[PDB]
Amino acid sequence: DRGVSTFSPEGRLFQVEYSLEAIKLGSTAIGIATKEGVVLGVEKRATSPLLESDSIEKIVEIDRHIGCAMSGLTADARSMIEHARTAAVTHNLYYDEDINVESLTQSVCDLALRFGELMSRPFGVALLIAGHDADDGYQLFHAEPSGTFYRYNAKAIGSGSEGAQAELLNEWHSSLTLKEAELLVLKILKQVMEEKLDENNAQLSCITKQDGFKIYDNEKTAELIKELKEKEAAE
Amino acid sequence: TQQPIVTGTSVISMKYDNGVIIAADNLGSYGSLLRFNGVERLIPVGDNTVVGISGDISDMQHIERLLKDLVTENAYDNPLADAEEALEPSYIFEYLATVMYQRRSKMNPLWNAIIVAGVQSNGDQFLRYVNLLGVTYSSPTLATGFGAHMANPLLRKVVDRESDIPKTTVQVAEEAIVNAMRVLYYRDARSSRNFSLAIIDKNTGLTFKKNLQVENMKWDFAKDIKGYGTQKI
Amino acid sequence: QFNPYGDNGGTILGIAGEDFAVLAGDTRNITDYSINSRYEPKVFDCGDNIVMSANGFAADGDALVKRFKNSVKWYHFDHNDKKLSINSAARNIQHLLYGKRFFPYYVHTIIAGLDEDGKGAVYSFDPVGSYEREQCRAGGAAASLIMPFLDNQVNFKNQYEPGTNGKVKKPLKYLSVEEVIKLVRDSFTSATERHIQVGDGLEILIVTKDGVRKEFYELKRD
Amino acid sequence: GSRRYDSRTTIFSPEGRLYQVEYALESISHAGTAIGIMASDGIVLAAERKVTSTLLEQDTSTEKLYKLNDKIAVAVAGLTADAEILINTARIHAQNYLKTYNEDIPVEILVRRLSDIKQGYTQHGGLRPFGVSFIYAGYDDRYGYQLYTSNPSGNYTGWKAISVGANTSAAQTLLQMDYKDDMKVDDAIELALKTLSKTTDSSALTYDRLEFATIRKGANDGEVYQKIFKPQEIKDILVKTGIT
Amino acid sequence: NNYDGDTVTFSPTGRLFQVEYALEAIKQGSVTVGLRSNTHAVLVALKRNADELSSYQKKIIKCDEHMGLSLAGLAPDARVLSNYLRQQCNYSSLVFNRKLAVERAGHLLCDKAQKNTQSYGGRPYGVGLLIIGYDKSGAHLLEFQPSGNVTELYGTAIGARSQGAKTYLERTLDTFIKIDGNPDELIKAGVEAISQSLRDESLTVDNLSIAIVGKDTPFTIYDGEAVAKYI
Amino acid sequence: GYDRALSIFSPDGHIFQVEYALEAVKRGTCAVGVKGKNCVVLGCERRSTLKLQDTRITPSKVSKIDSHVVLSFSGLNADSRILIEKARVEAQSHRLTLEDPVTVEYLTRYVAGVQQRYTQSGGVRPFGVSTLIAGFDPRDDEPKLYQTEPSGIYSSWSAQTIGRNSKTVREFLEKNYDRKEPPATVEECVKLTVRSLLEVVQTGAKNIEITVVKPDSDIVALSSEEINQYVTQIEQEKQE
Amino acid sequence: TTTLAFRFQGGIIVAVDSRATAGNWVASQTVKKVIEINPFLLGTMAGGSADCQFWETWLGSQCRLHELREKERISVAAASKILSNLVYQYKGAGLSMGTMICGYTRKEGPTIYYVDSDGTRLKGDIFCVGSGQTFAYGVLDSNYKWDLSVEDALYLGKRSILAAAHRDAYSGGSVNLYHVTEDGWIYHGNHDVGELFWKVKEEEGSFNNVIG
Amino acid sequence: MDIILGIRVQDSVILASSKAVTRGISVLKDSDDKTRQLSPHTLMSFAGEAGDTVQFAEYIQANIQLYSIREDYELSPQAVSSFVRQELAKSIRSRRPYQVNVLIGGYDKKKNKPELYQIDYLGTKVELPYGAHGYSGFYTFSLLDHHYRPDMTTEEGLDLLKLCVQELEKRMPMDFKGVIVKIVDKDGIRQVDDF
Ligand SMILES: *[C@@](C)(CO)[C@](*)(O)[C@H](CC(C)C)NC(=O)[C@H](Cc1ccccc1)NC(=O)[C@H](CC(C)C)NC(=O)[C@H](CCc1ccccc1)NC(=O)CN1CCOCC1
Ligand SMILES: [Mg+2]
Repeated sequence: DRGVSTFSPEGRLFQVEYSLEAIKLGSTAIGIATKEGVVLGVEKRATSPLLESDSIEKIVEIDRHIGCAMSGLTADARSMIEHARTAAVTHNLYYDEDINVESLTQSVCDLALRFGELMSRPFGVALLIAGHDADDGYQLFHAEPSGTFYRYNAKAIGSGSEGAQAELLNEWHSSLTLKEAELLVLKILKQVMEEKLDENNAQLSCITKQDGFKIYDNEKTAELIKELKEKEAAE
Repeated sequence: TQQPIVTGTSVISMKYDNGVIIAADNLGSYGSLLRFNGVERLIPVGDNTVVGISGDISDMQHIERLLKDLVTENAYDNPLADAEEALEPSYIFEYLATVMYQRRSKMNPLWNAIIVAGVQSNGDQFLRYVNLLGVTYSSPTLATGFGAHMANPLLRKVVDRESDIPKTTVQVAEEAIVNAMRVLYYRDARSSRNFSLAIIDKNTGLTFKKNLQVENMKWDFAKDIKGYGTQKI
Repeated sequence: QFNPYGDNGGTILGIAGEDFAVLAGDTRNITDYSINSRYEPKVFDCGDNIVMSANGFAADGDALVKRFKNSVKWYHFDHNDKKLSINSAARNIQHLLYGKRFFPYYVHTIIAGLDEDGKGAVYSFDPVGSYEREQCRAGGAAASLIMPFLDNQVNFKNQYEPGTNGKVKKPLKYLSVEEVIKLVRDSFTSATERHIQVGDGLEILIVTKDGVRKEFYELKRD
Repeated sequence: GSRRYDSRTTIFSPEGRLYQVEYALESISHAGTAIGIMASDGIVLAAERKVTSTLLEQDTSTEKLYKLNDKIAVAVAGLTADAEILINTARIHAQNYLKTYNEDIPVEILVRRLSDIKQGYTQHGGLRPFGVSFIYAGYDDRYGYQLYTSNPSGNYTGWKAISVGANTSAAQTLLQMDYKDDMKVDDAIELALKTLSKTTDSSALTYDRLEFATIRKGANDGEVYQKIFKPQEIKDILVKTGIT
Repeated sequence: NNYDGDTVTFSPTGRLFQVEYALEAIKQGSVTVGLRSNTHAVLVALKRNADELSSYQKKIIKCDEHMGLSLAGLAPDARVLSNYLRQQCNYSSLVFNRKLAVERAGHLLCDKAQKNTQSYGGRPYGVGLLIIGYDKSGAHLLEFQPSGNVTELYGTAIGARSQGAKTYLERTLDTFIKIDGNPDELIKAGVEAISQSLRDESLTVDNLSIAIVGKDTPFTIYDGEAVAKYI
Repeated sequence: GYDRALSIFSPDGHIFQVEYALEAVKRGTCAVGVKGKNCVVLGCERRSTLKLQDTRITPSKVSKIDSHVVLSFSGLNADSRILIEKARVEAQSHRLTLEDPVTVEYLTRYVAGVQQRYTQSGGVRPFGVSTLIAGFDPRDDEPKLYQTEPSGIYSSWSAQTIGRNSKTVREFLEKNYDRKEPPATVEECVKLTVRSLLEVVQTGAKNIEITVVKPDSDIVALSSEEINQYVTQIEQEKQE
Repeated sequence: TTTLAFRFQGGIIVAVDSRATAGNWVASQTVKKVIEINPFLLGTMAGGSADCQFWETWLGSQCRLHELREKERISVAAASKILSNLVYQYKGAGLSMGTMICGYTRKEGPTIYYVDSDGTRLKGDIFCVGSGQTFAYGVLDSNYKWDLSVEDALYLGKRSILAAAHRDAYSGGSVNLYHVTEDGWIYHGNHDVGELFWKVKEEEGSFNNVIG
Repeated sequence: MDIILGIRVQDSVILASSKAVTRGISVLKDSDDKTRQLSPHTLMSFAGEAGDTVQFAEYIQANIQLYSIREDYELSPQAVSSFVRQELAKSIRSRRPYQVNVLIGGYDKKKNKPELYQIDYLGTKVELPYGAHGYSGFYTFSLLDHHYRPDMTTEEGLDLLKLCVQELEKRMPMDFKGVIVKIVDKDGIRQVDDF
C-alpha cells in the first residue's frame, strides 16, 4: 500500500483529494448570504419511504449566532460539530462575548489535517458555516477536509453543486432580501434534486441578528414552496 | 525547599553620568566560620555587563555556568555576535529573572540575590536587581543583604534621584562605593577586608579591579574606651 | 522552610468618569522596613486602551501583567486584530488568576478603560479571580485608608441634602477629569502621611477615547 | 518504513469476511476431534489425541481436556500453546469472580469474557487471532448443566451436543441422529465414543489415543464431581461398550 | 517511481521525491513577491479566489511587530509554521526581552521542516514562505523552502510564473535597493515586479495584497481600498 | 501501539473497509423492526442448519440495554457484544449524572458515535454490525425505532429490516405498512412482523424470535407456541 | 453572606444580600450573588466568591452545551448534579461553596436544590445558606405558609434578608429579589438596606431594639 | 447522617434510617431518605461523611443495576454484600477513602430467607439478626439482645423497632427528626408511611 500523508506527483495529498470525491456523492446543500440574513438549505434524500424523514438532521446549530449545514459522509460531521460547539461556548466562557464566525470556522478547519500515522483519515464531509457577528456582519463559509475555508456570498456543495453554483452566479446580487434568498434556495434545490421537492425531503434554515439561528418548520417551508411555484407561473 | 550552606554577603552598586559601578567582597562564609577567602562574586558577561551575586555559593557557581553557556549559545549561527547581536545587559537580566521566578514557582529556589550592572548598546546605563523570590526592581543605587541597610543610605546621598546621575562623575561615584565597602567591614560580621570592584563605562568600557583592600580605617579611638560604664582602668 | 511569597507594599487606585477612567499607583517598592526603589512603576498600558495594575507581591504582579499583555497579543492573532473590550479582558484575567487557585498570585488586580458604549470602566479582582465592575476601587497596603474616603467623595455616601431632614440623598453625578485627579492626589498624600509603605512618587494613567496619557507627582520620601 | 511487511490481520475481505479468522478455522479443522454431549444428569467430554506414538507417556499427559475450576472444564481443538494462554486467563477470571462475589462463576459469564478476548484480536492490535476452538462443559445453580463452544471469531453458542475440530460435519450428523433429550450420562458416554469411532481417521479407536471426562452430580447429595478418566478407566469403558 | 512512497526513502541518484513533490505544490500556488531596501522591507502577494462568489485567499501573515511572511502552496501548513514562528518570536521577548533576529527565525524554520524529512510516518511541509523583517541589523528578506533550505536575499518571488518577477528584480536590483526613507516608492517597485508575472488578469482592488515593515514602521498589511493607490 | 490506518479513502471516494463491513451485515441473519400505534416489535431470524442447540443458554438475538430500550442486530455476533456492553454502561452512566434514563434517540446517537469512531481510528476495523434500537422515552407513550450502520449514520424508521434478504422484506413492508394508520394493537403489529419474516425465513418453527416492547419498561419475549399460533393463522388465510 | 430561596403556591422566591468581606474588612456592598444561568434557571452564591463566581458561570456553559446537544432545556436536577459532581472531584482541596440551584421545568415543576462544596446535594422547599442563614430562617420559618401570595412571598423573602443583614455583621448592602414562575424568572429590583431598614421600621413598626 | 438500624425477622428485613440532615447549627432538611434500592429484593442504607455517602450509594446502585441488565438476573444479597465490601476494602487504602458505613437488607429468593449485612467504611462485613451503625448501637444492641426472638413476624419486628426509636429519642443528644422505615421481603421493597 502507501502512506496516508503522501503527496502525489502534482503536489496534492492523495487522501484529501479522495475525500473530496466522497463529498461529491453527498446530498446537496446550499447557502446564500444577504444583508438581512444568511439562508441555509439542504436536500434530505431518504433512502427509503419507510424512513422517517424528520430524523434526518443535516442542518445543525453551533451557537445562537452560528449555524451549519453538511454534505458527504455525514457521520464524520458529529465530532466536527461537537468541537465547534465546545469552541464557541469555551470562547464565551473565557471572554464573555460571542465568538467571530471566521474564528469558529478556523478552529473547525484546524481539525481537518490532524490525520496520519491524530485520526487515521481525513473527514469525508464538507460544511457550510453561516453566522453573524458585530464586526463583519452576516457571513457564509465553506469548510473543506483540506483545512481550507473560503467566505462566500453564495455556495452549493454536494452532487448537484457545479450546476447549482452556476445558477447562483447569475441570480445573486448585493441587494437580495431574506425572502428573495429563501425562494432562491428552494428554486435551485428543486432543479438539482432527483425526487420532486417538497417540505418532507428538503429543509430550510436561517440566521438573523435579531432572532438568531432557526430551523424552519415543515409548515413554514411548505408555504414558501407554494409561493415559489406561483411566482414562476406568473410570467 | 533548601537551606543555604556556603554563602556570600553584600553586593553594592550605583549609576554615574557615563556608566555603572558594582562591588562585592571575596568571602565564602560557612555559617559563622569564614571558610573561603578567594571567592570571586562578580562575573563579567562579555565586555558590557557584570553580574554580582550574593547568597548560596553552590547556586552562584550554577548561575556562572548558565551565563557561560548563554555566551556560547548566542555565538551559534550569529555573524554579529561581537557587534549588533551581542548579549545586552537587559537580555542577560531577563533570562536570570525568568529562571529565578520559575525556580521559586517549583518550590526549589536558587538561594541568591543578584544585581545585573551594565551599559546598553545605545549608551544607556543598566542596573537591576533580582532575588530567590523572582522579585525585580531598579534604582539609581542598588544593594543586597547588609548593603541594603548601610550602603544605600550612603550612596543615595550622592545620587538621590534621576537628575543627580548626569551630575555624578566616575571619581565621585567610585569614592562612595569604596567608602561603603569600608563601612560594611566595620559592621557586617560576615564580611571580609578583600574585595573586587567593576566599572562599566560607555566610553572606556569594562574595567575589572581585583584584590582591593579596605583602608584608611579609624580604630585609634578604641584605646580610650574602657569597661562598659563605671570602670576607669 | 522556604516561603515563596513576599510583600512589596505600595497602593493603587482606580476611578471612572463619564467618558474617561484613571488608574493611579504610587511608585515606591519595599521589603520589610527597607526601600528598594523610589520609582518602580506598577501601572501599565496593556494595549487596546486597557491599563492594568497588580499590587502586592511584585513577582506575581509582574508575572500576571506579563501574561495578560501576552493574552492581548494572541487575541489579535487569533481573532483578526479585533479590539479586546474591557469586559472581555476582565473575564480573561479571572481565568488567569483562577488557573492558579491552589498556588495563587498574591495580588490585588485593578484594570481600567472604556466600555463598548464609550463610558468609563473600572474592574477589580481578588487574588484568585473574583471580579466586579465598579465606579471606584482602592487596592493594596493603604486600601483600607483610601476606600472609605472614595465612598464619601465619589459615590457621595452618608451625604444628605441640607435641610431635607436626612430624607433626600445627595444626587449621584459624574466627576470631571480635573475633579477626579484632585481626589487621587489628596487620597495619596493622606495615605503617604499615615502609611509607611506609601510614598516617594505618584503616577496616574488617564484613559480617554484619544488614548492613554500620563501624569506624575512627587510624594513625601520619608 | 515497516508498513511494507504488515499483513493487516484485522481487516475485511471484499465479501465482508475476516481473512485471518477464516484461515484459523481452516487450521482447527485438521485438529483432533472433540465431542461434548449434555445429558439430564451430567455432561460427557470426549476427545481424540493427535496421531500418537507408542513411546508417548500417556498417563501423565494432558492435551485436549483442561480443568478451569471445580465446576467447569474445556475440550480443546487447535494450537495447544494458544489454548493454554487462554485457559490460564479463564482460570484467573473465575477466581476474580469468586473473590469479588463469594460465589462460583456462572458458566456463560466465563465463556463470554474468554470469547470477548478472542474478539479483540480480530478488531484491533494487528496481531494474529488465537487458533483455538473450545467446548465448555460446566454446571451452575441457574441453568444447571451447560455446553458451549467458542471459536477464533469470538462468537459463542450453546448446545445439547456438539463437536469441534476434524470431521465435525460427519460427527454432527451422527449426534443429531441418535441424540434425545431424556438421555442419561451412561448413554451419552456410549454415544460420544461410538461417534468418534466412526469419524476417526485412524484404523481403530484405542485407549491410548483418547481423553475422556464426565461432569456428574454423581457425588453424594446435591454437589458436582469432575472425573478426568485415567488410561485404565478408558480401557475399561471401551471394553464395556464393546468397541474393543 | 519505487522510491517515492515516503520521505524516509532515497532514490538511486540520491533524491527525496516526497520533498520534491512538496516543492511542486508551491509552483501551483499563486505568485508572491518580496523585496527590500536598507530602511524597509516589502511583501507583495497576488491573492487567489475559488470563483466570483468567493473571497480571495489571504497570503500574508503577521508573526510579530517587526516580522511576518507571505505564503505559496498549502495554506494550512503555512498556518502551522507561522504559528511556530509567532511562539519563537514570543519566547525571545518574554525570556530574553529580545526581538528575534530574522536570521534565527530562518534557522528555526529550517530545522523544523528538516525533522519531517528524516522520519517514518510524517510528511514534508507543502508550502514556501517569504519572511520579511526589521531587526538590529536593519531590513531583511528570507526565502523558505520545505526541503529545509532557507536563503537571505535582496529580492525574490515564489509561486506560479514567479520567474518573471524574479528576472525583473534581478534587473532592478541597483535601483530599488537604494529606495531609502520612501515606503510608497518601494511598494511601487514591488507592484511593478509582481506585474511581470500576470497573464490575462490584472491587479484589482480586492486582488492585491501588500505588506511592509521598516525603521519607523511596524509590520502592517494593506488590503481593499488601501491598495487602490498602487493600481 | 498498532497504529495502521485500515479505513481509508479510495480514488473513487469510497471507504472500502466500511463498505465491506456492510457485506458482513448482509451475510447476517435477518432482523426486522415494526412500530405500531402503542408498541414496537422486534423480529429476528434464526438459521436452522444448527440442530442439537440448547436454546435456554444460547445468546438471544434481542438484548435489553435498559429496562425500557432494546437492541437487535445483523452481522458479526462477537462484534455486537462489544456495542451492547458499551451501550449498557452508557445507559447506567446517564441515569447516574442526568437522574433520568436515556431517550431512545440518545442511546442510538451514542451507539452510532462508537461505530463512527471505529471508521477513522488507527489500528481498528469497523464494526461488521447494523443495529435496530427500539423503545419508549421516559414518561412517554410515543413508539421509537432507530437504525444504525457501520459508517455511523443513524435514522428513525416507521418500520425497517436489516440482514440477509432484507431487501425482500423491506419490499413487503413498503406496500403493507400505512403511515396514516400504523398497526393499532399489539396483535396487529406482531402479525405484520411475523408475516414479513415469513417472506424470507423457511419454517415458522424455532426459526423466528419475537420481542414486544410496550411503554413504561414493559418488555416480554414470546415463546415457541405463541409465535407458532401466528404462523398457523397466517398460512390458513393465505390459502385463498 | 445571607441567601435564601423557598417554594410556594405561586412558584419560587429567591433573595440574597450583596456584601463581600475579607475578614472584618467590608470589601464590597454591591456584589451580584444571583447568577442568571438561563431564562428558567438561577444559581445563588455563598462562601468563596471566586469559587462560586467561576464554577457557576462554568455551570452555565455546561447547561448551554446540554441544550445544544439534546435540543431541550436542562432539568434542575441534572444542572445541580453537574455542579455537585464537579465539587466532589475537588473534595478536600479546599473549595468553599454554598449554592442553591433554582428553576422551573415542565417535568419537575418549581424545584430547588442545595449544593455545597463537601458534596452534599439536597432537594427541598426551603433553604437558607450563608453566615447569616440562621437569622433568615428565624423570620422565614415563623412567617412561612404555602398559600402566600406573590406580593406577600416577595416581601417575606426581602424581610428575611433584611433581618440577617441587620444582625449578621458579615451580611448587608442591599437585597436582590427574584421570582421564578412557569414562564421563567422575573427580577424584582435592588433594595438598599440604607433606605429599606428605616422604611420597614416605620411602616411595619418592627425593629424596636434600634434607636428610632 | 447519623442513625441507621436494621432488624432481620422470620420472613423479612426491616431498615430504619434517620431523616435529619444537619450542617453546623442548622437542620437543613427533616425528610431525607438515606437509602438506595440496589435491586428489587435488595436495599442499602448508609451513613457517614457528607457527599461521600450518596456518591458511594449511587455508584454501587449503578453497578448492581448494570449487572442485572447484563445477566438478566438478580444477584443474591450475599453476592451484593461481598461486592460492596470489596469496594470499601479497596477504598480504605486509596488516596481519599470513602467514609461511609452501610447496612444491606435483602431477601434471597433462592433460599427464601431474609438477610442483613453490616459493613463499615474499612470493609468489615458481618451477617447479623440485628445491626446498627454509629452511636445508635450503644443503645439498641443491648435492647435487642433482650427483646429480640428469631421467629418474630414483620409486625412484631416493627414494634421492636418502635422500642428502639423511643429509646434513642429519649437518650440521644441530637434531634434526628424521626426515621423512614422500609421492609424487604419475598414481594420486594415497600415503605411504611406512618411511623
Ligand atoms: C458573606 C458576605 C460572607 O461569608 C458571603 O459568604 C460572601 C459570598 C459572596 C461574596 C459570593 N463571601 C465572601 O465575601 C467571601 C468570604 C470568604 C473569604 C475567604 C474565603 C472564603 C470565604 N469573601 C471572599 O471570597 C473575598 C471576596 C473579595 C474581598 C472581593 N475574597 C477574599 O477574601 C480573597 C480570596 C480568598 C482566597 C480564597 C481561596 C484561596 C486564596 C484566597 N482574599 C483576599 O483578597 C486576601 N486579602 C484581602 C484583604 O487584603 C489583603 C488580601
Ligand atoms: Mg523613611
